[PDB]
Amino acid sequence: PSGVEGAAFQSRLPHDRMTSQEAACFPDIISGPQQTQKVFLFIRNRTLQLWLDNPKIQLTFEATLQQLEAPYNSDTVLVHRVHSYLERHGLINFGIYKRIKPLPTKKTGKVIIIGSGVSGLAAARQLQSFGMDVTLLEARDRVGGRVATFRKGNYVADLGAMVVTGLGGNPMAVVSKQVNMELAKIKQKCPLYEANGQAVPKEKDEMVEQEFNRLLEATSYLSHQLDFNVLNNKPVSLGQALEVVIQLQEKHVKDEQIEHWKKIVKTQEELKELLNKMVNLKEKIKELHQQYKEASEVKPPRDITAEFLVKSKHRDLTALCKEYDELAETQGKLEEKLQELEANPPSDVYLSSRDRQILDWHFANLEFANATPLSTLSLKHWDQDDDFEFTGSHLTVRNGYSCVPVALAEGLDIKLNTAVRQVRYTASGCEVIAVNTRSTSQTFIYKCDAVLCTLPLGVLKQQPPAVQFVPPLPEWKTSAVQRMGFGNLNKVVLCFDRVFWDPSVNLFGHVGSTTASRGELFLFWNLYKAPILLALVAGEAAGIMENISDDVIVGRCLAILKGIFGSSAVPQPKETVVSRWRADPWARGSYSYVAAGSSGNDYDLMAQPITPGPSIPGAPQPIPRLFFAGEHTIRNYPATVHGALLSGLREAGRIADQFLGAMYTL
Amino acid sequence: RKPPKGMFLSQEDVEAVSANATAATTVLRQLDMELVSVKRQIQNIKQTNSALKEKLDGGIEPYRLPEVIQKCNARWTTEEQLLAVQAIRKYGRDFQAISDVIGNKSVVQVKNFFVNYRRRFNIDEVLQEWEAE
Repeated sequence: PSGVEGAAFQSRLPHDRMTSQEAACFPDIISGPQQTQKVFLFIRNRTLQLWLDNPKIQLTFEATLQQLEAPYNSDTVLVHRVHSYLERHGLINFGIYKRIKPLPTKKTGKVIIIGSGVSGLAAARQLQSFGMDVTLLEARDRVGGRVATFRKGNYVADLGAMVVTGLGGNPMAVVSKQVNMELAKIKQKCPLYEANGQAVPKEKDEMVEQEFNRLLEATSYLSHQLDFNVLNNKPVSLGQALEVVIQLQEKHVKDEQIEHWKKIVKTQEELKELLNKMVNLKEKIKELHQQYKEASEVKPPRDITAEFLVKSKHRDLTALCKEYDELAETQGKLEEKLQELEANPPSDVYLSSRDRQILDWHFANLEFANATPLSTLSLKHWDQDDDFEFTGSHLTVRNGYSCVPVALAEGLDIKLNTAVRQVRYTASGCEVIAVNTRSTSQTFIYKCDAVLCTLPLGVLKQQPPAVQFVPPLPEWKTSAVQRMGFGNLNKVVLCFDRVFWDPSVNLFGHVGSTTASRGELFLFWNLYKAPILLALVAGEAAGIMENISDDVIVGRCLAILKGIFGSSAVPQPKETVVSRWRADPWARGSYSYVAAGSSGNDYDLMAQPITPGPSIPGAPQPIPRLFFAGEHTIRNYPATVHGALLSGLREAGRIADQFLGAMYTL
Repeated sequence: RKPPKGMFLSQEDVEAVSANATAATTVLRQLDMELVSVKRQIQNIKQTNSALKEKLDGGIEPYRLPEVIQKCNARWTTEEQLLAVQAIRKYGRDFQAISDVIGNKSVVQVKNFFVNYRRRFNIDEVLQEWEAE
């Protein structure tokens, strides 16, 4: 898409229709005549484009109105309303821009932001953008949270997010123009190598892949067309429904085999009945000959009864010879069917042990993308976010994805090594109590108008709580926390002196031996300038490999690599790091997933702020004071960086609306 | 509306595999045993039919009689008439047989005979006598 309409698409907005968000702030226009909607839509799409074309410099209201043309630049409050809306919900002047009007000298309102991962950073920078006072409390000694980048000497590798899932309406597109991210396209070629150490042949590769994708659509069919969604009072999961699909294909194969052979028998038995009728005929013909032979032996001249006997027996014997000839005719057609039926047997198996093992790798890849065992994914909803996929290639961040958090963090008040421990929210404000991670005796207290929590969903899930809410979070929020899924996947970075793989293939697989172990080091990545392989650990393997020393883990890597490339081309790696994300106390997992029994609506619950009760009883309803952002709060883009950042923009919009007023809603 | 092609997912079938924990493993053994049972039945008929097939070794070449090529005639030797009556006694109204017995008579001449010679040979009585069999 291109033009003004392309800016709308690149901002995840329908170019020709008004969103629910805009109906909220412009209920005059969306309820008014169709012509005014078109002006408003043009101003929104125009303004967006101006920001999108050059996101290194703030888009001021004057700049905007100056470059609009009549009839559109005629109404200046419509333009001022649109531009202020966009600035507020972070559709423009978000990220790392140069500001024309430098910052308001004195601020209004104090916000404490728990966590300096990308959602945190992105709100903080927007709230300060809006004239608020922001401090971020971070438990780690670094920013970025789950965007972690290992750096040693000359090696750079991400242990956290490392892929930009396409620039097609991705807000990271804007960020990458603002900060020097060196983005490199990822080539989809992925050759699979079995446990022996040698390539799966191309026919096998296509056969399983197609069966896999067909298997997925079958689960979808079972979901939406057969309402197979609850089994024995428990929600069905993706894994359950893949079993039931595979079982019903194995049952079909037996059913078809059984019907094939039941035609052989029903024909072997027409033949059986036919031969019986012919063995009897030959015996009847044997006797008839002898009778005719004896009648012929009486020499002439005979009386006419004795001539009739020779004539009659001869006729009767020709008749029985017609019959037996008609029957070894029929014996030939049914002998042919038996040969033909026998040569066309149906498929012997549904999948062989070799076929199923490759299938298991395609499942590991699905457990990777969702960081969880397929037995935990909701069958109905696990793919509810797929409608909002970005367009274009996937990319790596060749110089380390941490460059982006670090870039966002400049000019911001960040307390590192500060572990929040208690969040106290009252009708009149909030105090967060944190300790110093190094010596936990030292205790700090932070007073503020509002708390913005970006605590990872895994952290929010701990029992007993790592962070105490005073007063306790309501059941509707704590039940969404239990219902959601927070999964796990880990990486092994291998740092070599020598490029010994295919420099032109970015990723390649290893096929596991068991179902049980389908995720142990099942995928490898060549993304980086320097000689660096990156090995994935997915599925049930993930949570078990964190109990195993780095050497045992690096060992098993070298094993797999030696087999796929020869036992003397694989040297000793110079540097090795093994992530343990479920062990990390500030993560407790890698990212969230739609658990069986959850829906995408739980993600909406996570984003719903918390309003304290009144201090004085019978006092008026207070303001919301506790606000939530982070990857597990944005329904249409969970488990991603871009989703985190969007959630940070979203709360910073809605906090500023609450504490500074929305002058654009009149 | 319909599954991917080749996948076989009927309501009926799905239910019957989810009924209990191993209701899936049960159903898929009641078919392996149903398949071995049919395969052993196929061997049994193959052996039986291999035995009936050796009893017919050589076919009926030894019992075959050569073709009687004889030009059909119109007149009725008394010998031909006597053969006729006696075939009627054996064959009722099967004119093809009677024509085969007499040998040089067309199937119509045979039926024609039934009328001209009928009163003189008591054919009713002959056919009537042949009915009691």
